[PDB]
Amino acid sequence: NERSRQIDDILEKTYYNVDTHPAESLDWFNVLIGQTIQQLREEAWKKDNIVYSLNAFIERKAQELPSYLDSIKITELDIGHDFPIFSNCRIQYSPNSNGRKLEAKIDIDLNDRLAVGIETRLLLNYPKPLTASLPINVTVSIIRFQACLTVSLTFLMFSFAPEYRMEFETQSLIGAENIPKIGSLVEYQIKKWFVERCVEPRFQFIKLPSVWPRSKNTREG
Amino acid sequence: NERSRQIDDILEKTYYNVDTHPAESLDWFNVLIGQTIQQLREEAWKKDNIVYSLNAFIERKAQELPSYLDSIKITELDIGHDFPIFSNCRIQYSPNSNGRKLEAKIDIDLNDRLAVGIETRLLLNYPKPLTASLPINVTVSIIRFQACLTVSLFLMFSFAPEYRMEFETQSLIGAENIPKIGSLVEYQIKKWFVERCVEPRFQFIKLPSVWPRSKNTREG
Amino acid sequence: MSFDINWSTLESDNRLNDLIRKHLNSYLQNTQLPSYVSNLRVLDFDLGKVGPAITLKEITDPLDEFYDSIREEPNDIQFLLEVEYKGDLLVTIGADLVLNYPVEKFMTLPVKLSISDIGLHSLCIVACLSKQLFLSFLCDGGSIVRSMKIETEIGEQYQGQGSVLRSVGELEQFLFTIFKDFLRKELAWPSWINLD
Amino acid sequence: MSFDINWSTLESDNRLNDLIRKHLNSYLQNTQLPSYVSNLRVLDFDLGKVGPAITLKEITDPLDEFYDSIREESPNDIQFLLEVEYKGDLLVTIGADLVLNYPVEKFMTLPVKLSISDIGLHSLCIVACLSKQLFLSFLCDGGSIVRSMKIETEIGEQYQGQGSVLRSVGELEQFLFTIFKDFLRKELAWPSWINLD
Repeated sequence: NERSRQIDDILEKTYYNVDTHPAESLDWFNVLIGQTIQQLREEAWKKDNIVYSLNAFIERKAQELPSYLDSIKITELDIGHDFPIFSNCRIQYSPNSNGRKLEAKIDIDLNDRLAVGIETRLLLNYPKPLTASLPINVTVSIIRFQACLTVSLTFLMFSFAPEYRMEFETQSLIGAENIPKIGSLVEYQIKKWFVERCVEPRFQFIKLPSVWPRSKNTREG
Repeated sequence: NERSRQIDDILEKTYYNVDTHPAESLDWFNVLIGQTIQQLREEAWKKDNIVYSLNAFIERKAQELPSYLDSIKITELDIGHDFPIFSNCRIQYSPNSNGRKLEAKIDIDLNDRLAVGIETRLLLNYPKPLTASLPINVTVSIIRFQACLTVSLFLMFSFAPEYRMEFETQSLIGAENIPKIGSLVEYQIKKWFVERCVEPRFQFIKLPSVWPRSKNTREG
Repeated sequence: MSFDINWSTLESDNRLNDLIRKHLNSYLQNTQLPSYVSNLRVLDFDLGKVGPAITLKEITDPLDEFYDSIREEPNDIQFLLEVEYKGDLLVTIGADLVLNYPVEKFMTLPVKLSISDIGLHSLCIVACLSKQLFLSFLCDGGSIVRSMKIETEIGEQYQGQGSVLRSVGELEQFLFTIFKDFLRKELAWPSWINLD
Repeated sequence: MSFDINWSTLESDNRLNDLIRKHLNSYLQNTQLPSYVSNLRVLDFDLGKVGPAITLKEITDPLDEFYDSIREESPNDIQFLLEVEYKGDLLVTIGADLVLNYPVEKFMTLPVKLSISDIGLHSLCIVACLSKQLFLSFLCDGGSIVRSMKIETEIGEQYQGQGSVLRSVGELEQFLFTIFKDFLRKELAWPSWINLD
């Protein structure tokens, strides 16, 4: 009732119609986003920061990981040299909510080299118990990401559509290569963390700080 | 030094050229922004929250304020029923930095009723000392705002000094508005505004972490 | 639009009683005097406890003469007010009266005059300049102090002589003339006063 | 492709020693034995020091028969295809009473100790772990998994010279060989598979 009325007030006072407006370019967002992400990439010790960050998470959660694997060390890790591109930005009503809230709908595409270098063994029991676990150097990459993303504010609600494109470029080395079940399994775990946290119908709400101008937030140069 | 090469890699890998690319519509921004600001308005508590915040800003300093005024109470406060509209979003090099950093440049316009109700007195000394300060009910409003804004990336943003601000002031004293009232209110208002928010004085807000963590996952 | 000071302060303050009283004494000692008045003294004084009425007619930026007063000896304000005093300011002025109807230097009389029921009407501007305070009056001066009841007490032995009462009257209206002269020279436009 | 346990992890295990003495002694004590073999018994068993040589060569997720055996009684499962080469130092000693019958029937009964040694094996294998039920299967077909074996026989010094005795001795030995390859090809050869827990 009055909720849909409020959404109508927003839409009317904003030069926007849900059924007739065309998509928007959104490139400046890719420019400033490219600035921030260039800034995060150029942090030299953040490569080690997230080497440790990924390590710590992986070790505790290892029971969810396949049991035939041993200890998981990361010896290689690359971030890339390209940037994500947003385009086709829409505004729709929130589904299943009878016209309660509004939300943006942006297309996103990314192409670069996104690699992680694993070093693991493969144990089996109970002979003898403990086996001559062979070594695996598992360099796994991601190269393309096309997604249809939903944003909104109530916090920062955003998530992906389940019909997303995720392209993996996996390689391994065992004792003394291009072995597929490795890449398919790493795909299972990666898309398990991903769908577990950041895919419909499971969103991620991020805290919204106050933007009000305050004197403890004023600098110059 | 040669970190302009990095800006060049950004602009090259983002379908963007500084001299040729056109301005962008930016209306989705006004939509989600309209949702947030409507949410902050619909809270009946923030009315008293910022009534309190203004009284607290008044209490800390009575020095920068003209001495012919006494104590300052707010009895009236309205937020509005309209929303701001952005358009013309550009990307340019940062000035005086010899081409170091990049920055978006968004035009902004807003039309609504922004009010506040003051109640003050007018003391004078040293007869007798303390005068029979006459009371002023000063309801002051803003109606239009046009500006040329600069954002960049913590957050970086400020306003061009050639901005438009249009006021609407009224005052009753005993039982008739006066222009010097509104001119004085304009003075203090634009003093705080330019002091904290206008070139060449920016505002740097802390940038939180957006990367997915499990302590940031909800549903419904 | 009233300025209602319950100005109780001044009905009790000795300091302004003797500061206005001292200012009046000082005014009496310096002025050149006629020959028929020997000595002028402020025997008594009281501002009273009836507040003058004030109405704020306008309020604008100060005029271009106050800044001259500054640079000689930004974001300020001046008020255009309307000042009315019909209250109870009372002054008692002692005076020795050289009475000379039969012959010159015939007598020297003890005299006490009462200035009372003082009425006063004018417009005023008060300009404070963060926070230097300046006062000035608008009406033409002199005749601004339109109402004054000055009644004279002499000795009982000389009350019936019209010849004495003539000198009494001359002293009275001379006191009137230097009263209006004082206020017109001190406060009338253009002249203005600092530190109130 | 490198594997190497210096599997001393077994020799401290007298528990495994007696586990294979138990399973092996049990497979010997229950058999339709020939008439010239009164009793079979394992006395001195040892698994040895040298471990076999293993090379992994393939890897898939499933094989559609392990899941048959499980569905009778997930994509996170795995199976390996490996090449097994045993040439090491396993030794079995089997006691046996030999009804020798050359001159007449039930002529003699000999105390005989046999030694199976120098066992050579070479074949392919698959191992399917199914989070985490473990299964294993062999691939070389007609019992040719046993390619090398050396069974020598100690009898008494008094009968070391009669070839008539050595005929019955040879019959017992090759019977042990045939029940050996029969045991292996019946228990493990494709399709047969087993779990270990």
